[PDB]
Amino acid sequence: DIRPYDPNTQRRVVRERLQALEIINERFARQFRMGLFNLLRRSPDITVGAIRIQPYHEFARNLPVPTNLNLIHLKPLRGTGLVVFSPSLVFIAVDNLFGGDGRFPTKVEGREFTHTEQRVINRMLKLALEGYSDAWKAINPLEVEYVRSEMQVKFTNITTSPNDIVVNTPFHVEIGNLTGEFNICLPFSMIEPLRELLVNPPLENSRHEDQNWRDNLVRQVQHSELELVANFADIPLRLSQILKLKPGDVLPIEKPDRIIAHVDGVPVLTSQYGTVNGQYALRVEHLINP
Amino acid sequence: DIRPYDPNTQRRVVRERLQALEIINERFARQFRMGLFNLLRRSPDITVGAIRIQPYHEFARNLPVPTNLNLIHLKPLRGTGLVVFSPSLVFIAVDNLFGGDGRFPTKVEGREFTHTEQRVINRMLKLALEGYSDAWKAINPLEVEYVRSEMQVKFTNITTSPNDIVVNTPFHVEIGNLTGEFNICLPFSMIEPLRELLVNPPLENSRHEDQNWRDNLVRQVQHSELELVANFADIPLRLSQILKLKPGDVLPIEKPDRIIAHVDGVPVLTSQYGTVNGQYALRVEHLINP
Amino acid sequence: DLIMDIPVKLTVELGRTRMTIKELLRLTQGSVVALDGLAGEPLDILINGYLIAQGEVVVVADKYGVRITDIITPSERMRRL
Amino acid sequence: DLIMDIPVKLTVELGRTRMTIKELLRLTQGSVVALDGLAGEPLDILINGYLIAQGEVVVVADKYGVRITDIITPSERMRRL
Amino acid sequence: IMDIPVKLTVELGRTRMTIKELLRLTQGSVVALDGLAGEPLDILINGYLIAQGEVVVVADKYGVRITDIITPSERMRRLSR
Amino acid sequence: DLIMDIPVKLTVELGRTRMTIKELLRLTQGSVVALDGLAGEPLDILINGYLIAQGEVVVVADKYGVRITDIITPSERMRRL
Amino acid sequence: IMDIPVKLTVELGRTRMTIKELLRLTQGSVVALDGLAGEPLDILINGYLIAQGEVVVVADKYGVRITDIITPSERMRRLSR
Amino acid sequence: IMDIPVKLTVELGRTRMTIKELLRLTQGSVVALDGLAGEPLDILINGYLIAQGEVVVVADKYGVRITDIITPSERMRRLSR
Amino acid sequence: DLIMDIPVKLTVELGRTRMTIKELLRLTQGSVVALDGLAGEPLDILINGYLIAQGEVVVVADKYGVRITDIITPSERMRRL
Repeated sequence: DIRPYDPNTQRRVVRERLQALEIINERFARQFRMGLFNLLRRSPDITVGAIRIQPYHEFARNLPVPTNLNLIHLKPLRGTGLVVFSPSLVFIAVDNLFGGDGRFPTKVEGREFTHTEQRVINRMLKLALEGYSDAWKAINPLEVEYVRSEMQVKFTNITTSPNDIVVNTPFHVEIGNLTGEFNICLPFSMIEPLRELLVNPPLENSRHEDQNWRDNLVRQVQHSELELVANFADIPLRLSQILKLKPGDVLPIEKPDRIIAHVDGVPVLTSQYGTVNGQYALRVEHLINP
Repeated sequence: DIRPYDPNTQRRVVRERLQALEIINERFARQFRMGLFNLLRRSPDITVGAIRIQPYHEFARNLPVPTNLNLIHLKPLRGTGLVVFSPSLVFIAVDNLFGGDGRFPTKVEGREFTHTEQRVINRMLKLALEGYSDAWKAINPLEVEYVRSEMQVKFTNITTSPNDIVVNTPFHVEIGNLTGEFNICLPFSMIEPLRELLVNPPLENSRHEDQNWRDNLVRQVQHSELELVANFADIPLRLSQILKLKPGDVLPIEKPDRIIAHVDGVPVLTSQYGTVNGQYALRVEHLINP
Repeated sequence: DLIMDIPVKLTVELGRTRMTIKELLRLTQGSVVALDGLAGEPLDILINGYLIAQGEVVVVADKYGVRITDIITPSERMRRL
Repeated sequence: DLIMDIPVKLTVELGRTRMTIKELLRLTQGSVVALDGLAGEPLDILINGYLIAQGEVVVVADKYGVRITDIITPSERMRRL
Repeated sequence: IMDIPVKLTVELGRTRMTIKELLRLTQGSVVALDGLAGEPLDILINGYLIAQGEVVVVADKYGVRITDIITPSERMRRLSR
Repeated sequence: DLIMDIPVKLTVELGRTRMTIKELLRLTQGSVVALDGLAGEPLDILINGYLIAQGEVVVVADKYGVRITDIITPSERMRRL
Repeated sequence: IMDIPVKLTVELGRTRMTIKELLRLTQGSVVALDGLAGEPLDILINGYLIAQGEVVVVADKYGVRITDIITPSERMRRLSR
Repeated sequence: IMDIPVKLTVELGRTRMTIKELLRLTQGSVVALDGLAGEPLDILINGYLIAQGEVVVVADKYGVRITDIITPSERMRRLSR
Repeated sequence: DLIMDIPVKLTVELGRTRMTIKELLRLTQGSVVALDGLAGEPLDILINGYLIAQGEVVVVADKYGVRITDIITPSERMRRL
């Protein structure tokens, strides 16, 4: 295991299992299936693949070129998500929409999406966004807003760095004999505030029950003692002075007008020092509060 | 019996016999039978199986997929219950309802319930909930409200943890030659407040008789003495000090302004200490009351 | 051997009394309840609820402290059993 | 001295973690927090909050217990502070 | 409100026993705790029990999924034992 | 050898106390909290959180300074452990 | 109103007898109680009788199903014997 | 507002260790830092950590692309370790 | 003297740069700044801001560390100021 570290070795091992994200994915898959039936007048089946928590560069490197990349806003979460519509999926959708029964072999040679193809993309993207919002509303209500569309992964740059860890969710859609894929790409920073909710789903009766749980939590943790350490003074010395140091030595010190009370190094309050009852006491002037 | 304990060994041995739950099950079975006769225009017979007090994960692991899982609210009890409608039962109900005489073999391959099938599910679920409320009203009146329906056990997660102990009640319904099953799943936490009532049914003349019993109970137990121990002071020492301790040693102690009066360790009141009649006495300032 | 430190909790009991639920619930503000311990009788000392000694409150330089009148014996423990 | 019949409190700790106020509050129903100790480590046998022994978990006729493997040495007492 | 860290601990069970068996302890000595196998372990904050939760192993690491927060009645029921 | 200079940070602690979250959040302006250190008891001196000495505040020509009452020992370190 | 624990006990029957047979007692000596076989056993709270109930065995454990709460007349009838 | 230069530095990680291994250090001695491989390195201004950012090599030169600016909570979390 | 159990802080600096307020403020999200040290140069091992060793970077079971190649000499200490 003794190997020289080198840059660009993004050995980012962040392993989790977002059961709530999986359940939202399944609900959105059903909503998208019914929406696709409504639009295409044909019944698809959507298979939700495994969630890939992978670096953004690795996710993008596997994306076929060209492809539909739709930037979306996950309000109020800070940041933007992506919807990936594959060329095969868009081809099949347009073929079904414009009179083609789809029996013809799918010929994807690689080309940009025309304005009519863009309108089709807009339509099923709107349906997907509505279905995803509906799926999420069960856990946390969010507002999804379309931003714009791109053909190249370089156009998007969804993360600050390509090595940023991102969540991808694939869906394989089958209609008759025609297969396609579409993906949902959300940066891990989107879900980091809600990581606790996404890991475990095991709550269904929680609207005021969450408030009751939180109130019980605070009122029960309010009976836990702490370790107040008040650093009276601070002298900088050298190790030679420490080694030669002997009892009876007086160490000069700047006069501490304010004593900082901290716990485990965490500053808690600012106070003045004094003596009462024969013991050292602190009269608090200001608690440490940003 | 000397074996190393390992996690996920949910050897939860909580054995009881809820006779009142059994009687409610029988009454609800009769009500559901008459309701099924009213709806299907055919006479079913419903057999109430043994009550399985089993872990939620074990209960769910035996549930066929897909199946109808109906979340219900047992107001005012905190938590939610479940009604399990089997695919065979729903198939038979729809077949009888929509022209099929049911003579055809039941072909359950595994598929989701359509909107019409959902409406049929809603109807017999409404009948079941009404019959269950009627059955329970004889013991405890409660309000049952439909929440939603699900196809997968992962959709529901009825308990906080899969190892949570839950109550299941199966019912085998036969109509002619067609057999089906449906289950009632209530978390043990739902019935824990009413465990005493559910264990034994042996009371029928109890509306004001219960109040009379409780009044007699309190007015009688009011003649029982207790063990008041007032901890005057509290000194922390070490075992070396205890071993070396000798008579005449004086132990420093913080001055107790308030003396706590407790029984079996359980604080009863806060008081001041003094002397009257030549005996130690306590003048009570506040009883221990949350 | 290795048990020389073993942080222990020593408590002293002020007194005990025989009293029932009626008067117990009928305690009010300022009400005084007496204890079986005579004034001046050295109080008991208990560790985890068991006899360890008998000690008396003494004035020690404005600091009240318990002075151990005697250490328990198995005989006295059986007598008070 | 053999003042030695005293009862004492014994506890077993599965694990410990340092974890702060905000994510305390963020902990909700069914929330799981990982412990610092690796699975399979001997647990800590405390006496009134004082450690003397280490040992793994075991079940003895559905009853919890620990198999102690190290009890006495203060040589590592300074690391665990 | 405050951003202080606290040392959480998880306690497997309790044990009330006199130091007879304590001095008789050795490697291999069987000890039984108050808690039977199956009940939630106790979540304590700076040594203050606040919760009960079930033990799980995740990524070969000990963890506890908090099942419920305790109530004063159950708390003191535990204490008075 | 080469470690003769090694800029070190020495801190002295005024006192410690046992106090909980309720009163902690209930601290207000001008409120006084006492510490376990008696007035006149020499304060502790710590380096990176470990014992290094005990020193007392002394008046040195209008300049208050800490005079080292004694240097720590492993024995006293174990005792205060 | 109060959450105090109490020691509830069940009494099989009474026996009024002089210490003749008491000193004559030995392993195998037959003793007869006041209560005949069949009547409810007595439910006492802290040694104070409150009710009567019939004895059952559940899970190879003794239990009593409380049949009725006593009245002062029946109480005093029992006492005057 | 001001046009002052500052010595910005990038820190790979932290290490809390006593001088045991320091005096035992030699060419080839293995040392482990607090930070695991992968997390952003720390951007400090005149020794004041203000940011976190990831390391790249550009034109055979070390560089850091700043990923984020730190927050007081994360700052204090890092400090209290 | 062997007062030597003291813990000390060890840091590793990947690189340094001198750069002013305007470029500071102009740095934005994802901005990358090149370091003065060329890639492959031994990093600086500091103790409380004091340099004694130089060494290259290495990863030891996903953990950061440095392979030290030069530690002790003050002969170049004049140039690095």
